[PDB]
Amino acid sequence: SYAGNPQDIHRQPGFAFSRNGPVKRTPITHILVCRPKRTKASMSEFLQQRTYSSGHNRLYFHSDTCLPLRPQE
Amino acid sequence: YLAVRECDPDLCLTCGAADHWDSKNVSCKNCSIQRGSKKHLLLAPSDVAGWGIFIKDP
Amino acid sequence: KCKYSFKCVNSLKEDHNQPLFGVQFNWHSKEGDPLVFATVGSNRVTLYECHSQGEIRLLQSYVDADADENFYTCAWTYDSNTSHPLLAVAGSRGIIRIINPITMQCIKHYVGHGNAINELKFHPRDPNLLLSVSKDHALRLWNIQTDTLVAIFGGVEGHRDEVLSADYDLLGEKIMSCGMDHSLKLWRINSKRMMNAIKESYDYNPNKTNRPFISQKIHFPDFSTRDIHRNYVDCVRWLGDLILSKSCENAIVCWKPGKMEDDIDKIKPSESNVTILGRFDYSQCDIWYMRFSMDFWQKMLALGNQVGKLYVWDLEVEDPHKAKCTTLTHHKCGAAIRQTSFSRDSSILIAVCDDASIWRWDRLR
Amino acid sequence: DKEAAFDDAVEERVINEEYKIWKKNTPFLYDLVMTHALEWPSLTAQWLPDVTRPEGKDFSIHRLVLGTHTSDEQNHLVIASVQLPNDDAQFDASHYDEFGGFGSVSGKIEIEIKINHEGEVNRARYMPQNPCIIATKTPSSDVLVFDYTKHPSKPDPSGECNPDLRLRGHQKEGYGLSWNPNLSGHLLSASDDHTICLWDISAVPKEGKVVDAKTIFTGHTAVVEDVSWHLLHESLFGSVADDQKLMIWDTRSNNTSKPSHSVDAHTAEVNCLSFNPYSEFILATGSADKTVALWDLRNLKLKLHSFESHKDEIFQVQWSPHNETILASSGTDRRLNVWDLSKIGEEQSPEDAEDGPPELLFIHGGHTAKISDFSWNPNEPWVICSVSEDNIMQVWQMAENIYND
Ligand SMILES: [Zn+2]
Repeated sequence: SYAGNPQDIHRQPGFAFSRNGPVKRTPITHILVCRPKRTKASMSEFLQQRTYSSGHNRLYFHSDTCLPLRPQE
Repeated sequence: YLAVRECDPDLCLTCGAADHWDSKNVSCKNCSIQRGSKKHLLLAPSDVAGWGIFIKDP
Repeated sequence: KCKYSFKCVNSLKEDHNQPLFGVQFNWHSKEGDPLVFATVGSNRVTLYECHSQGEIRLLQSYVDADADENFYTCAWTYDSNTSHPLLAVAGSRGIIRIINPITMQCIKHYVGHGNAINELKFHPRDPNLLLSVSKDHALRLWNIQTDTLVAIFGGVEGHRDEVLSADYDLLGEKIMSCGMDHSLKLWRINSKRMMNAIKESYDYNPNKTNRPFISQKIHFPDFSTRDIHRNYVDCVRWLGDLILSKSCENAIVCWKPGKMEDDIDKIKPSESNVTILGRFDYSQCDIWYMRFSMDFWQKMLALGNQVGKLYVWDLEVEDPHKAKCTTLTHHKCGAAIRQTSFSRDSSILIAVCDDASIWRWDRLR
Repeated sequence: DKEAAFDDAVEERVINEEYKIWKKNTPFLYDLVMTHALEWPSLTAQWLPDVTRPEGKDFSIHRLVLGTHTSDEQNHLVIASVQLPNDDAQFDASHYDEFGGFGSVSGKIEIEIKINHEGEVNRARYMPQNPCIIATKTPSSDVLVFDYTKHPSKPDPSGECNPDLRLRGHQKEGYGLSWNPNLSGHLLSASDDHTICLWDISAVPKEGKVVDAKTIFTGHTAVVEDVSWHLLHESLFGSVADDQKLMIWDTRSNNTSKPSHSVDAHTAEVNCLSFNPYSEFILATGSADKTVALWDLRNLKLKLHSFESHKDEIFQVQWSPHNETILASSGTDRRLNVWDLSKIGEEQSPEDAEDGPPELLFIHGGHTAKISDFSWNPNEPWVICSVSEDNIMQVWQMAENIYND
């Protein structure tokens, strides 16, 4: 899915992902490739990930309704 | 704590259940729910199913 | 007995061959401009433009088959500063899209409803206010100009169940709302708080303020009733100062809130007695989620039937409606009509079927 | 037009799909995959030389200077701290969670000092000699110099923090900045007003809020986009502008209008310039002609193997200091291409020719928007910090398996 700012996912048509200007977001860090083993070729390979993440990496919502909660809010 | 109870403000006096009513969390840690102070929570689509509550602070 | 006579002129069919729910005319078109009407159904919405001499032509067609989308409502409106007609469609995912046929592109999308939108109406004095009744046990008012939620009608004592449909008063001061909770609860927009909220939304700017727009949750309705409808109510109108709500009892009851002599605008919130005045009766009309639209001049009220028949009513003669009026039948009417629409001038009427097969009629005039 | 908007939408969709494809080739091409999404969008990157590997904690204390490029919400200047798996990487170690080789939980990307800024943060170039001071570029006519030690952390809900050192020498918005590793101080900035300005810095006066420009280099007709010094010799530096000339200017030449090196080196706009300390002669430069060409100081008129791999304007180039014949470039084509010299001008198999020029060795395609900045890590061999306009900071190490035997 979209790998950029989740805020632009629910934006109104004509402005979503339009790249008009900078968009604020929540801090997040991602780690998925720890260290390659640098092993050799194996037939059994032809025949888990456990990624590491931190912070807020999504868009939140208000409690009263389904209005998307901005990071500034 | 043995009786699984809070601290009555009129009985547990020096413990901290009565002093500084209009302030932040008191010294006694067995009075947070009585004061109504809790941690901020958020709402977002859950990574498992539906909505989920994500806490802002550790 | 009536003094009207409509005749079938032309008809067509859609490509997707799926049931069509919402169909409304363009009442906002003045004289000279030929009549143009829209229809919905499945994931592909279609327009139409039928000329005289019994000729119907297709103008435009759209499709939204990217996902498992659906459409129910086809409310018509217009843009004041732009002066092109707009069509409102929503359902399934609950996204409300304002299609602009002139530019052939969507103008805005509205999300926030907990389920599919069931009905849509537009406010008469200000054409930018949309009455959206969502299925998440609530009703909402949308301001199209600012794309903000003006008020969330429902709460502590509001909309225990899903609101199937809602209407407007003749002058746009009082708002009715039927629902699936067998309730005809009503939310006035006449309070000073309603005016304050409307003005604030008119002069609101989401960019300027960091805090979200402070919607007015009207938890307590100004007037509610249960005894009128034994079952759920799916249609409602405002015959002047009376109420013409309709439910699955194959009848549109014409009643008035409170007692007989009390003024409607001075009815106390604690009133708990209602009186029935009129009731228009037909048969074979027991299906759910079907709407009726009366003529602008209020002399004509029409409600589609599931068998295939049509009914017109007289609502201006002395005393409430009586007698039997007349019925309109088409040669190729086999499906279920879910909505009917008149024109601003009482000369053109088009009925939609359960296959997006519009049947346009024409009065002798 | 509507067709143009539809084409842009399709292009964005294809960019997203290509990025999703690229994400899968993380382990087979990289040693580490660390991408952090800064809250305030990043416009620059750097690598602080601080390191600390205590006993019982195999990680190394690595600090990186992030950025802040949102419109206006209490503009800040973020400085964080990161770790490294070290020799004992311990990918699983039957206990990875922190991991068995470094910090993989809690303060992975924790922010140390957040000094409030006034405007936008274009560059975050620090002084390697004295890593305490960090310089910043803003849309205003003045530069900002901060200090993550003296300034308190945990910013209050306020703004317009005084940096106590503002370098006001420019006129319009600036986009260039570079410090001198050889001599402490000596920061130069290339701005949009057809010129590049340099400040003495170094022993700046205490609480020197008002700082004038020590020198201004106005010799390029068109807008400049980068200004980088020479690692081997601190007496000269290169000025690159939209005018088709990757000019190199020698300091103390008593000529602020005519650059010492006036070779055009291109026929289109140029927006990047850098050299290599191990390979002093090697000097990659970026351009709009998509023909970033290596040049030699001894022989600049002759054209060496122009790396025919770019597809747009190039704004940031940098060669790897640790290695000998490794160079790299990045620009508006959101690709970080790493050059190579051993395969330049040599025979290759048809598959190698189909893959591209033999001299081009590595290309990094982990960006969605225009690449803002990229830099190698002085401590780690291959770790590179590259940032884009989508508020994404990427820390990764190019695999050394290709340089085996
Ligand atoms: Zn106690």
